[PDB]
Amino acid sequence: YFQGVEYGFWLPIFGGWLRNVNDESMPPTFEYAKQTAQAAEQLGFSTTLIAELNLNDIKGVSAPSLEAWTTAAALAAVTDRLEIMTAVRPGFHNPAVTAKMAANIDQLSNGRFTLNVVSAWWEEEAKQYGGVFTAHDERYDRTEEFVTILKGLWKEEEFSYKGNFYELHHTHLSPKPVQKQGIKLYAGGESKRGKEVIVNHADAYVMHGGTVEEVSVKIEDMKNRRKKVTEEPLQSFGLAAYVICRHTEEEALEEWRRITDVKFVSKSQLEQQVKLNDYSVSNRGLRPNLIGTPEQIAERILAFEKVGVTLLLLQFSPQLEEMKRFSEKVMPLVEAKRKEL
Amino acid sequence: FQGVEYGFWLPIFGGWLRNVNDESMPPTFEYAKQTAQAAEQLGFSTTLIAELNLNDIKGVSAPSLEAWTTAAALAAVTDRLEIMTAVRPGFHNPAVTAKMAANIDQLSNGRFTLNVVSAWWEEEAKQYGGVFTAHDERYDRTEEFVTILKGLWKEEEFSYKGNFYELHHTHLSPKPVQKQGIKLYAGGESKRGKEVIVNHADAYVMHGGTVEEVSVKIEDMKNRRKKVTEEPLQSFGLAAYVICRHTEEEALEEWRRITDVKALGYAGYQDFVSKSQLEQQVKLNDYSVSNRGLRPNLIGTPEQIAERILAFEKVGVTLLLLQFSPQLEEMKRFSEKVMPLVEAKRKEL
Repeated sequence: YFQGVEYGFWLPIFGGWLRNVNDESMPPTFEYAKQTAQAAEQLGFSTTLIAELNLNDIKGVSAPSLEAWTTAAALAAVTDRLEIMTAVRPGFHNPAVTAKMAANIDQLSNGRFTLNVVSAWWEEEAKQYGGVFTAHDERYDRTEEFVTILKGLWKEEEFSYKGNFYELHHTHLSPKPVQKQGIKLYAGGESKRGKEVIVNHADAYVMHGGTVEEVSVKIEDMKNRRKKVTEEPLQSFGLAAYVICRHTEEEALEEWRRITDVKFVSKSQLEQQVKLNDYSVSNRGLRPNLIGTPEQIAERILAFEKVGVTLLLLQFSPQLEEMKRFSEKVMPLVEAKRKEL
Repeated sequence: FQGVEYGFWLPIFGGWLRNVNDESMPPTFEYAKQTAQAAEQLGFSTTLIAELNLNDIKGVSAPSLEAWTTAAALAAVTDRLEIMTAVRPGFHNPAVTAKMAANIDQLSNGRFTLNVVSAWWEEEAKQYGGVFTAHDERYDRTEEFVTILKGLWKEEEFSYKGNFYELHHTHLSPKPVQKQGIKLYAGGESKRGKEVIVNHADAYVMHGGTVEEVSVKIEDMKNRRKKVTEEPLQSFGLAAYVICRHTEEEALEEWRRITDVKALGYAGYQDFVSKSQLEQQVKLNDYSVSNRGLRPNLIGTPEQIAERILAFEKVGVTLLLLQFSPQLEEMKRFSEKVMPLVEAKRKEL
């Protein structure tokens, strides 16, 4: 078939992606986000993920950062085909207001609004922004309720709910989303409890960076669990990755050295410096190893596609320029290699 | 990878110069292929293949390559070059064209684009069965033409009834590689032309102009487009012919050579032609190279050419569509000498 991996990108909302570099020529403005998003649509990217944080965890708590939900709404209004996946943390949100905001954006975008339900917690951010803390055990319980409420409000003419964290009586919501089965819910999480929520309540699974072998195991495990459960198959498997594409491997590696200088180490040492890689680039972006020539990156993308990855959630820096490079040099090679016999 | 993309016209007419005869540019697929394969190693990202059934540079009986078969052949032997191919609605069946286009995009792995051309050469139409349309309804035909293309690339089953074409429950498979379809560039200066571009095309291309003319043309097009949609035009393309030389004087001398229209007992008078005079010989410039190539004035040293490109980039040009002669060798010079200066001058500015 003509039906392979989708290319998604993280919407640049923090003024850059790199903890170790100061200026990446990525202004933290809506204009830059919009420009990047409108170009991505021309270049073959199908989806953007908009992270939700009240504080800039790449450049520092006092560094400027765009707000997720209002950025999503504004971006929906100025795009026409991009899927706009927006992160939501239950502890910073009221589920009934959120279900309404969500339907509204889905309506004004004609069906392009989706959610990434995040149950991670940054304590410092919670204390600054009035997050409701839940004990680590009970955190995924809250997510469960929150998500049950969203789905109910999107489906039912009248919805009531009684649980441990929320209570609603005869709530009406109109209009409903454009998406006929509710707004698509992506979700991630590594814990046993976290994975139960994905399995039982999410429409799709997203993960942070891993090797092709690690990702294969997680996708296969997850597919198996999901068969033992009364929902339809998971609709996507998303992998976070940071891409360094250069004409030669050696130039790629020199960029890798640059972005991991804390603000000549060899290939093998770069590949083994896990702690520093993780610090230097969020979501374990470097671990998928999309670092090299277009040829190498294309082969590697294809290996991820074979073990079940259906969507890449890519970061680049400087973002707009590096996305253009990726569309021109990597994408045609992925197509060609998939058609090879 | 930021600011201006470098494109080039695929050499399909045996040269670019109407006043000069041997440019060392054979009118063959082999030389076109050789140019495109080298371009891909020299920092060029796009080629534009003109569509004409007759050679409007070297004469109607001089050899010229046909656009669509050349595009398909070139796609098969390149890897990264965007292959922008011109298409005149009056010479084409929109449904068959949508199908050809999808087929080239698939075998190119997503690199095929179109330049929708609504200009019309009457002698060519008569010689080649091109369907005449009234000056006013020429762009009506184009509008219907592109609506059918985009419809067939997007929908499982597409129907259309209009003034020029009618289709019933049309299927087309496979679709283009990317879901958005196939990028449509378009040119045109008339009010009616501009409306069609802004309402139905994805990008705008222009014949040569001064920085000031191009700045006005672009700003106007941005305004027209904004009134109709939030999605901007994806590129602003500008044709230019490049004469890069180590000294300005040598560049001026090549400019003189290629616009010199004189052996019928005619030397001329006031024979020494100045820089000022070369700049102002609009009609002779327009005849000597196509698409007003000389009017952007990319003529001089590597430094002068780089500053002028930056000036074009500042008023919104995103893509240059370059001609040179002899093309292969001059592209190599442009890549070695101009491109780095453009990179350096941007960064410090």
